[PDB]
Amino acid sequence: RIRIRLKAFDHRLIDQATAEIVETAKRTGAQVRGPIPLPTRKERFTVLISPHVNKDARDQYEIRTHLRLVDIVEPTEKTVDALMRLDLAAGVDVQISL
Amino acid sequence: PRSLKKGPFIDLHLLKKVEKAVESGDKKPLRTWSRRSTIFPNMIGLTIAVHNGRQHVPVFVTDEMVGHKLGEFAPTRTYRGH
Amino acid sequence: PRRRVIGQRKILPDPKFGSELLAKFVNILMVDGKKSTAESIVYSALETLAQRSGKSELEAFEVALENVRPTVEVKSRRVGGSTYQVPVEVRPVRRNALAMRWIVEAARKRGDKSMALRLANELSDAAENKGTAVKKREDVHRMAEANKAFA
Amino acid sequence: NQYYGTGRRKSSAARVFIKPGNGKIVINQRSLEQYFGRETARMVVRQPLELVDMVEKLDLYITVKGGGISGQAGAIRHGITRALMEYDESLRSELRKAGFVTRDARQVERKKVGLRKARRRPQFSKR
Amino acid sequence: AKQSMKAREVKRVALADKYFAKRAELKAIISDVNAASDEDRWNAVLKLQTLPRDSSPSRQRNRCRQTGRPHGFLRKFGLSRIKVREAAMRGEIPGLKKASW
Amino acid sequence: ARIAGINIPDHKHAVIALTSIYGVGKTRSKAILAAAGIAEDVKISELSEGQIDTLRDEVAKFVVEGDLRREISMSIKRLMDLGCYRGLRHRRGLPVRGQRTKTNARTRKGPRKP
Amino acid sequence: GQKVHPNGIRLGIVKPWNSTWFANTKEFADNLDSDFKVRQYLTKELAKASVSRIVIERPAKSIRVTIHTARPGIVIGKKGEDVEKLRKVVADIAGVPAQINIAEVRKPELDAKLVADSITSQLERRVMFRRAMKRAVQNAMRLGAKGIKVEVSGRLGGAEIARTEWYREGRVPLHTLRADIDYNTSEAHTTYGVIGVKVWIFKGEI
RNA sequence: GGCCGGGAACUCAAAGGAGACUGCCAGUGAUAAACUGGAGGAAGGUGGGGAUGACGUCAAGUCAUCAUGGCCCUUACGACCAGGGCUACACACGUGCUACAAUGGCGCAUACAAAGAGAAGCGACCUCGCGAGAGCAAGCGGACCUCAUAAAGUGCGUCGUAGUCCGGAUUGGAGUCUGCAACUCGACUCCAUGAAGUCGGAAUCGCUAGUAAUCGUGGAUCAGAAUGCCACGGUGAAUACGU
RNA sequence: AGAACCUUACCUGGUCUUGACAUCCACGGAAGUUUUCAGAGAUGAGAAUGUGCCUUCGGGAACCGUGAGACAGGUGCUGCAU
Ligand SMILES: [Mg+2]
Ligand SMILES: [Mg+2]
Ligand SMILES: [Mg+2]
Ligand SMILES: [Mg+2]
Ligand SMILES: [Mg+2]
Ligand SMILES: [Mg+2]
Ligand SMILES: [Mg+2]
Ligand SMILES: [Mg+2]
Ligand SMILES: [Mg+2]
Ligand SMILES: [Mg+2]
Ligand SMILES: [Mg+2]
Ligand SMILES: [Mg+2]
Ligand SMILES: [Mg+2]
Ligand SMILES: [Mg+2]
Ligand SMILES: [Mg+2]
Ligand SMILES: [Mg+2]
Ligand SMILES: [Mg+2]
Ligand SMILES: [Mg+2]
Ligand SMILES: [Mg+2]
Ligand SMILES: [Mg+2]
Repeated sequence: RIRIRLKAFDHRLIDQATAEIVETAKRTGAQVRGPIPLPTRKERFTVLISPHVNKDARDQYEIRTHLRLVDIVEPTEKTVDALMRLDLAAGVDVQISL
Repeated sequence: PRSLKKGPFIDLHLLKKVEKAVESGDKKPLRTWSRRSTIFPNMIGLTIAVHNGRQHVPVFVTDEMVGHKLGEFAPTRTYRGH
Repeated sequence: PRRRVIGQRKILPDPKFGSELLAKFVNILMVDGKKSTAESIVYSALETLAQRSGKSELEAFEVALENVRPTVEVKSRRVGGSTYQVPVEVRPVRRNALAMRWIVEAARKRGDKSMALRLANELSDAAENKGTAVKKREDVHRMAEANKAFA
Repeated sequence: NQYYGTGRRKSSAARVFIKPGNGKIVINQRSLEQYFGRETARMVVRQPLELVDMVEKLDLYITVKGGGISGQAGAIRHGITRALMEYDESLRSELRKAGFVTRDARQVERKKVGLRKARRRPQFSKR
Repeated sequence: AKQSMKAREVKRVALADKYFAKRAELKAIISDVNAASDEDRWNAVLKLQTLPRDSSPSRQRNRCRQTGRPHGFLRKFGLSRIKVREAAMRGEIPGLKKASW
Repeated sequence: ARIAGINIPDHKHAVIALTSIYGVGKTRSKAILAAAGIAEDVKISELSEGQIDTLRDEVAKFVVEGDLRREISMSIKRLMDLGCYRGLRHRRGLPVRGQRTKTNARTRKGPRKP
Repeated sequence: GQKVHPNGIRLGIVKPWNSTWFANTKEFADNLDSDFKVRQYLTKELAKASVSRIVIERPAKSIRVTIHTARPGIVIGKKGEDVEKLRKVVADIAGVPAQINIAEVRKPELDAKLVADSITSQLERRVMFRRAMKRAVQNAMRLGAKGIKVEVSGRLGGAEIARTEWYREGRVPLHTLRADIDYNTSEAHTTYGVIGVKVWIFKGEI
């Protein structure tokens, strides 16, 4: 029912937040389907590292957006309040739909 | 080129200038910098001086210079050979 | 190279005849990685050749290979001072390689109608010792034995 | 009962189920012929059964995806081998000796900065 | 990088988002199949060119937010490649590390 | 085989032979054939004079060799006499459509002079 | 001019990031420029408070700043007046509610930013660069560090030809990724120009 | 129609683990290091690729990213604007792209990818237009929707070796879109045109495998504007005697 | 990692000068919105509103415009001072 999509830049942080959410549930009520991995976005950038010329000297950086989906079904409505009012891990974006 | 659904292009300063000219005499060269403005049929007989970058080239407009822009008759680069 | 003993490529046998030699021929004739085109050409050419020869595709192919295949080749080299032509024997794998390469080059020359027909004509001319791949082998064998003094 | 083998080759992945049957070969709801127009790809797909027992003995239901024609043919051969090893495991040595069990893990090299296509260098000039 | 040119960029951004939604509706008129095709759609072509040129967003340049550099810009970060590399090495950019594959 | 004042070749398919008309390309050629009802894959020799003169009065709907040549000549002469930028480019024998002139423009320029 | 940034190369492995927040591409550059303004302001303010790090976090429309400093008493002041001044003048430029926390650096002699800052301050006060470098090296090695490298570059001692001088002591394995290498730079603006100091401090692996 | 119920097997996703260590066998070796084969193993000995660039060198490059000592200008070397220029063209060089064709061109039909991007953004479907596109307009901040038909390939015809049904420069005309604005000086489309070019002198470059070669795809920059750059997959070689 | 304008640093011409961009003073004052004319535009002239948690009526933050000077500004030079 309720879809919680978590995205972070660090997989350890997103896994800690996901465990946090799925054990915030299972205490207020059952019926959480479990976290789905979801493909990680790897956004790459390729910049020149010299201030002048040297075209072929480049640094290649990337940001890895990690993405989890919890998919908590049939809320207890003791769980919706527990899942909101939380902005934990300070670096994990949370989108709670339905 | 400029799409048909948008009409031709002319700057309003040049438009008003050529209106005033075609209403009140064909004497002075209309000094314009708008090389990007299409030459309209109500500009025939005028002697519009179009900026070429450093001078104003005099262009006596004919009815054959209609589907064109003013800049096509004020060449900007100077080349006499090598 | 300078350091390594080169391990050799595993080549699959020909899917139509199970002949790794024919697969190597398809590879010699392939351009731009167009292996389907190469094997189509060689299959049409071997059909035409087996028709013109009566014998098997592989048998006529081997006959042409024998007739264009070299035994000795010159090498611009030296023991010291000046680099002259030294005739060296050709090992069998290089014999097959040079035969197939000279046949493919001769067939790419002498434009007839298409590559299949040109390859068939070259293979027939080779089986009867009159193509330009045969002349390649002949002038190779004459460069050698003109440089027979060196060894 | 139903012997499975995955198989992967060059961006391609197969899923090969085999059963005791009478020669069925279906790839993505198509026969071997109407799926692989390439004689070489069909030869590859049939190699691991030509090696042991293909006359009719097995029915192959294969779902392959990713990669191109030869990639899918190689992934299919790998999956067939992996399934045959789950059915008369004693064929493992006979397969290994012909190959067919090695994953064949040679992938496309990534393009590298300053290079054209990961080894092609751009036309050096002295002066 | 020429405080004057950084000020030009500030002015252009302010002018563009000021005259927005007016330039937008004039362009909507000009792009409309309707509007008489001779009077409204023609006077809109003149109103648009009487609006200040710097109000057209096609005149902004996307300089680096720190150095005002017009080239080598990256929209994800808002900085030129040089400052992006500096911040990324200092760890200022979250999650951005050296990529290898 | 003598359409539009010229001598389009037989032993060629009709689409290919019609393109020999100055002013008829592939598209106009197949349009002419579709209006005349003639298969594109037939040779001009394999036609009957009714088919050929229907081809003639179908090509007649298009500006062709002499008409088109003089039309283009008047376009270029108009530009040159007007003295616009394109006219000056046509005069001096330089690219007209804003192409590179520093290194290339051999087609519009001729072979290298020195 | 050929070495990778140590912190940058170890950002994934052993060193942490200095900004800890997730943004989409929409507000990413905005958060980045806001962090730049915040760090610029805090550095210029606490230039005399021996600040080593400014960690930034954006938890749900707030801005949590964490000032790793060697003078926590000086950054806090009395009554918390200084931290509340900073919280106000940080929230103003961040556009969100601010929260300034302070982390005391127990060994300022083992902090590459504080060591480089001390060296550059000495160079501005015209202390001799060899003295400054050797002092920092010995201080770190005696306070306990498996290695330290100090490097100064520029018109050292006002010389007309710039040169690089560096002192190593112990181990500074730069190619080892698991190595905990605190690296940081600073620049002294002397009457002769800029002199660049960069300090590596090794503190063991894993 | 994975379309639905359903299953959690498989692919896949992405977290955590195992796995490769000369670990084992034999021989050689100074009884050493190591080397040579072999087994098993998905992989074999730094498995493949990347990142990682010692002390220094070239007073190499960058004062025009930035910062900065000094010097210099400060009713101007600062600042604003319009138009022009950076696109000039007797020439020379570098790097590319497309060709010279039949292992191909064209037409019809039909397979198989990967990796990405997307909110004044990507924009299905439907309608209109030969087309570029337009109108209307869902969906999508996304393993969901869109970009987005991969192409080479394969099958079937045709062309039949011609400067050609090769080549697609150039030029004329007619347009579309972006943008205040397409003349200088955009990209693209359609019609017409059909240039040089027949495989390139002395020379010279890259590459040891999924590499070269060839085929398409995406992205950054970006209103628009790549044959460049960065990335992705498809097909897929030849050869290494040796010094 | 993308010059039509912009970019842009160059040229011609039209302009400004404590200035396009900061801080500091005093003077008059809300910020904004619409609009007319002339001009290539820069810009120069002209027309109704508008009276904010600080009004202790003193004054005030914001945003202006105007004067004078510290200054600001420089993609000006030196990469052989860094
Ligand atoms: Mg995505
Ligand atoms: Mg290059
Ligand atoms: Mg490739
Ligand atoms: Mg722009
Ligand atoms: Mg700037
Ligand atoms: Mg024609
Ligand atoms: Mg120098
Ligand atoms: Mg220089
Ligand atoms: Mg000036
Ligand atoms: Mg200008
Ligand atoms: Mg210009
Ligand atoms: Mg240039
Ligand atoms: Mg053609
Ligand atoms: Mg021709
Ligand atoms: Mg010729
Ligand atoms: Mg090598
Ligand atoms: Mg070989
Ligand atoms: Mg001036
Ligand atoms: Mg130097
Ligand atoms: Mg330097």
